[PDB]
Amino acid sequence: YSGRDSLIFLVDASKAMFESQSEDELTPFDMSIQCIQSVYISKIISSDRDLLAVVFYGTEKDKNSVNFKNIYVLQELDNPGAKRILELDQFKGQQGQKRFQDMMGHGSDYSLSEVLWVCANLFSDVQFKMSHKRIMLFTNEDNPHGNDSAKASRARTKAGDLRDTGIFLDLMHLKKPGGFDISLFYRDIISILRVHFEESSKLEDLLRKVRAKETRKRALSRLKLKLNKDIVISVGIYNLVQKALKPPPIKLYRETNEPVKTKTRTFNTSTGGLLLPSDTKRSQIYGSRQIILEKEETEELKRFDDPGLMLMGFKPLVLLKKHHYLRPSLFVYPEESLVIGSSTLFSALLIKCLEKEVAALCRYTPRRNIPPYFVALVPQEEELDDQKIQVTPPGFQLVFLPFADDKRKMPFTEKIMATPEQVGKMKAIVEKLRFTYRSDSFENPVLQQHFRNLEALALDLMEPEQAVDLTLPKVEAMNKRLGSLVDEFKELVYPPDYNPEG
Amino acid sequence: IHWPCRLTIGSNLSIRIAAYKSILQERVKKTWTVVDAKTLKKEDIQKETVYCLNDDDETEV
Amino acid sequence: CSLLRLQETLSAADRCGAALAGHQLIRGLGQECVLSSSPAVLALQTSLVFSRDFGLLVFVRKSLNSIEFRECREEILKFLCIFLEKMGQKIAPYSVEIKNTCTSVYTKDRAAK
DNA sequence: CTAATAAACTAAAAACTATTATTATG
DNA sequence: AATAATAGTTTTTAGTTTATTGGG
Repeated sequence: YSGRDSLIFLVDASKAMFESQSEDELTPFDMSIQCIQSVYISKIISSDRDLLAVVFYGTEKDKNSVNFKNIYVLQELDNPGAKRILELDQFKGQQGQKRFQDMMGHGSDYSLSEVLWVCANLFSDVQFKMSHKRIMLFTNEDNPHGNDSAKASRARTKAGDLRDTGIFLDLMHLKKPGGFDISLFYRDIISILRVHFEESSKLEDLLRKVRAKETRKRALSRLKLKLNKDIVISVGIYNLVQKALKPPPIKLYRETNEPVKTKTRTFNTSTGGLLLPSDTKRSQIYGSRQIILEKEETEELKRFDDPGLMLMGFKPLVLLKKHHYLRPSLFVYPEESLVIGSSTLFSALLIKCLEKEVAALCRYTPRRNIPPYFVALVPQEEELDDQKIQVTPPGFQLVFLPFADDKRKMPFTEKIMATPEQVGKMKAIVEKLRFTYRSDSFENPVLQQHFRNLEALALDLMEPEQAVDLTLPKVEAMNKRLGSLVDEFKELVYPPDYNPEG
Repeated sequence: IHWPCRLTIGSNLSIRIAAYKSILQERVKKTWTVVDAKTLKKEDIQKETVYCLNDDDETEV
Repeated sequence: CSLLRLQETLSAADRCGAALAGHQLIRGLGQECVLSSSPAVLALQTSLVFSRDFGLLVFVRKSLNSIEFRECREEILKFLCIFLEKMGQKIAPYSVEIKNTCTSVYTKDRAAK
């Protein structure tokens, strides 16, 4: 396990946040408003476990423990609930910022030392293992505290000490008809050119709601590969891919929203009283006899080998069939806790099986109560991207092998050739329809619709966000890039009067 | 059992198919029927699910 | 007395469901644990009546899986267990009433937790 | 002259951190 | 007067429910 992420949000309450070079573009206040709403939704979808806070300065009315004037905190470090979303959407919109100005202050002097103090205290209040210290300001001018040299000096001293304590502040470029220049009051008070007249600080992705979910460095299972009977290797087995789905129905009372205790009970038909575990026998009536058995030996038949791996041998990869595929491939990483020195061994065996292209066929048992299956181990090497960041981890891609009874029969099919002109026709078709693959561009539109529906009903929207069905081809460009190829291939193969159906 | 269907090519081509599952992990044909231990009968084994509020002495729902 | 005034302060502080409430409640519970553990016979009866009142109060009021009530409830349970270690049969009036109170403690949210 | 079959549906068991009584010493 | 199993969180998951075809 590793610590959490602390995301600190802090916007100015002044006229600069409420104004634009073109008021059609949403003012810095409201722009920060959709940013925080979007990141809240993204965190809810992805990492709805860390803590998020909202605080203001510049507002002439303040509310904080330190009683720093013009420093008003709104929400403590909190997981974003629908309450926070709705209480921030009221001020969302150019009309909402007027409501803000009315019921909330806007425009007054303040010191960066004050906000640094209050945010340091708020971070001091948390009681969780922590890894990320992220503070995201919201302002469209660097000078206002460089104007007061003493204020600038004490603010930068406080910020430097905080970043020594790991408190990591990120600058947000914000639109300003006068500019939001850097290297004037910035690049010397932020830990990490253009006057940043625009507001480009990856705000596009901050508005890009993410429909993703993954756990925080969670170990799946660590096993110990016995070589023959005594020499054992500690291995970490993990996945870079794992099926995701909508959260299961969280049962709750229709009159209290309280999860009703769902307790099941088998009971005697003779009496109605509860059936003890002794009262129940396992039965499978084969033929005319009812074979009576129990659970312990049932799982002792389900289980056959210890949690671990039993090596079978080495074999060139050519000895596997492409249609042979039992269950989706996993990754294996060296583990140096139960068996130390297996990293040198892992590197040696990795290189050696790379040389001879010999896969490691192995009898594999993940845990108890599970049969030992047979798995193919292929060296999955480290692949470095442009920035030399490993996009493919070094280790073994573990591939799983079915059994004889685990393969259904295929009725004999005719292999009737096609003329080379037809082959070239579809070659042209596919070359027109050619593109690259990337799994981050593919999703389940049903799942995306589920997510958007759940949000918009929790967001109380009049209409759900519409999932994009990327699992359907674009018929316009389709027929554009086919043209006469389709019916040409038809007349080459199919009779014009005979459709493939009927 | 095959999959009698039609693969479709965009909006101007479609051909019928008879799909087959070559690799298909075999399952258990019969589950362990929970019979009685006194009469060896599922019929003596009757079960129910009781939705009752987890508080207030398990208020029935 | 001191037992009564702490009973009132903890009867107040649980007005809000929050971490500070649980902190104060469990701190006062520890204070009374080390206080009334002293062998008394005059403050013992005062402790008896305040314990009855506030045990009913926490059973019907804390009564929640929220840790600001759960930790205080379990501290109360530990303190009363170590208290029955030394009280004799003085529970004779409290016997059946607290038996019912405790089994209802279980059948309520404590079953859920 | 009725019939498998994934699929979504539960359970359901196991691995994943993760503190926390516990002698040994006095 | 100290250390050491140790239950409390996620993660699939094998049976279960729907029905939908495929016969009969």
